[PDB]
Amino acid sequence: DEAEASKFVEEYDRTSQVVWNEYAGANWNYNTNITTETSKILLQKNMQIAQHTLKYGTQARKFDVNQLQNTTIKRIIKKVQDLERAALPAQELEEYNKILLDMETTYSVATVCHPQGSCLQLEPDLTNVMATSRKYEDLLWAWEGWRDKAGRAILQFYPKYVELINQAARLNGYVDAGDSWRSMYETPSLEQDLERLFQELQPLYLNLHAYVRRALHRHYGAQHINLEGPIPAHLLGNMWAQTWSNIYDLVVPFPSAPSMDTTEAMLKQGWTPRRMFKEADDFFTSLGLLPVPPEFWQKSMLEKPTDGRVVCHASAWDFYNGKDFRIKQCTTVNLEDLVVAHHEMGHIQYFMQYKDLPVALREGANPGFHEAIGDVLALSVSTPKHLHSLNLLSSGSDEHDINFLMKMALDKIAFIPFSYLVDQWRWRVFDGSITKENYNQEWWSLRLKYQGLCPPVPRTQGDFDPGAKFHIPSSVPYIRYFVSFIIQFQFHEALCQAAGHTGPLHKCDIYQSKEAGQRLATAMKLGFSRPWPEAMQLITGQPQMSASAMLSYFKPLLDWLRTENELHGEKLGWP
Ligand SMILES: *[C@@H]1O[C@H](CO[C@@H]2O[C@@H](C)[C@@H](O)[C@@H](O)[C@@H]2O)[C@@H](O[C@@H]2O[C@H](CO)[C@@H](O[C@@H]3O[C@H](CO)[C@@H](O)[C@H](O)[C@@H]3O)[C@H](O)[C@H]2NC(C)=O)[C@H](O)[C@H]1NC(C)=O
Ligand SMILES: C[C@H](N[C@H](C(=O)O)[C@@H]1CCCN1C(=O)c1ccc(C(=O)O)cc1)C(=O)N1CCC[C@H]1C(=O)O
Ligand SMILES: [Cl-]
Ligand SMILES: [Cl-]
Ligand SMILES: [Zn+2]
Repeated sequence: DEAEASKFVEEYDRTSQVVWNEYAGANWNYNTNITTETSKILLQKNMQIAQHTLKYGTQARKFDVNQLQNTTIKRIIKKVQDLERAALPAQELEEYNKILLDMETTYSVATVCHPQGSCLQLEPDLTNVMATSRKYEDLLWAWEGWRDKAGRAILQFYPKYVELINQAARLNGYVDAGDSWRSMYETPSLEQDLERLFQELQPLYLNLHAYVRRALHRHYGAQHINLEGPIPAHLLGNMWAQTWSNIYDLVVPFPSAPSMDTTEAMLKQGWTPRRMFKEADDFFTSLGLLPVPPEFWQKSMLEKPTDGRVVCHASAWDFYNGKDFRIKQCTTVNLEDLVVAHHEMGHIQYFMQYKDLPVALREGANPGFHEAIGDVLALSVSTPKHLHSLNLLSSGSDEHDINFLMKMALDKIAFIPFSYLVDQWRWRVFDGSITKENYNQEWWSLRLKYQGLCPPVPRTQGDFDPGAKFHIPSSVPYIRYFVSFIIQFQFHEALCQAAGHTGPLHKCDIYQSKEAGQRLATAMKLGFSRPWPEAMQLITGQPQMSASAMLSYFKPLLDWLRTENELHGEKLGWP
């Protein structure tokens, strides 16, 4: 009756755990040891997973979900009927598995070489060049070189990947793969919701862009910077211009205020990756949240290992037995990686909070929620006060404040258009409005229209700049990070009120608030069990996504930018 459904979900649950546990293992062993062997064993455990999905997913398809009374079991069964790639016929499944492997690998082993000099990798070499060099020509060398070797090299596999991920979405009942992705939020009004959210951030973003443009004009000179045109995409301190905080020192509002490079100070005081994660764990436990188990310290890879190996992109790992969780990060000892550690630590925290739900229901209330936990804590960590107490700053005034808000704005506000544009591009690739004759040009339309950037070198057929960003070859959806950046402010705003904080939201530090831990924990325990507005409502007292907490956090900076931009006559925007 209803009792065959009960028995099925029970059985899918027990067998999931085993097969997922074995595949997590092999997937780890390869990400920390790119070989042809580990390559194999994984392409192997991929088959086993696929066959477990096909068999439970076939059975789930046989139940009429209409007729189910139990809401939890309805929801599990509905989700298991989505086989994903396992829906592909054997040949294409094999081809698709090969393509993704080849895209990841290509991206991860790319190097940019000086002629008769030596060869730079993405992490940490090209990252450091992008972060610290202040020579137009050196930045251009790294920016173009990366697109030339990672970008172009992905172009050969993308149309084939597109057809396969589309085929699988069709055979699971969606129209294309972007439709499939959008459905993880169960929110039919999503595109307009995000559009509305994006439009509310424009005044802050335009104001920051104009102010930074003026600062680059001053450093790199009038012949290199059009004061009414887009910013050249290689001057923002980051490979993708997706965060700008590495150029903080070109744009300091109040340089007469005392300041310490945090990065400078961590190095002096002999901080290690271990310390960075220990600090993050301490922040989690200060709120009454879970510590990572002892196993996590034994088993994680928290630095690039030394013995000539690895996938360096930071990621968090659930191994699906509720005891083994891990992080794999090639940590640099800087502020940027300290934030990243917090980010990954929040994914770990979610894994532990939801470890007792059925597996099908082990996900964020929405993917945006999974992305926001670590970030919320890190907004507290980043406060001057908190950093003072870490012995990483000297630490008052209106001046110090604006400076601080400007550091934050170079991370949070600048990323808003970036994080928005990625899936706008991919959605259009998936639904077939953009073709391989068009990939790059349409990537540039979006970079220009949302971010107000231009390529420093004309692009030519043969370029595929999207493949130069990790999530594109690895096929990881990106809109999550846009949702994250909005909702992390809302959460931060709510946790500050729970914690008894008063006055300006950007002074809040929720370290050691047990009230704040409780809101988060009950939200995270829900997993993917309830529509996400219910978790929003638990954390924040209402159920909608809203820009107003972000706007209100940055409100002093927006007043400052307007006054400053107006003094100088800035024309906000670009043509
Ligand atoms: C609809 O069915 C759900 C899910 O049922 C659970 O999974 C099924 C496949 C069956 O195997 C059931 O045996 C199993 O209960 C019901 O949800 C579950 O409700 C119970 C309360 O009976 C929750 O249990 C709690 O568990 C903790 C420790 O784990 C205890 O401290 C609590 O005191 C309590 O016993 C259980 O967590 C919950 N399961 C999930 C995953 O949500 C659900 O109640 C049912 N709806 C109704 C009212 O019919
Ligand atoms: C470095 C951060 N890395 C990602 C990430 O952590 O999101 C990595 C790679 C892809 C996802 N990821 C996870 O570790 C992760 C693991 C599991 C889950 C889940 O189980 O639900 C979700 C994510 C990132 O890319 N970021 C972080 C912020 C901005 C974005 C970027 O750098 O472009
Ligand atoms: Cl680009
Ligand atoms: Cl997403
Ligand atoms: Zn993440």
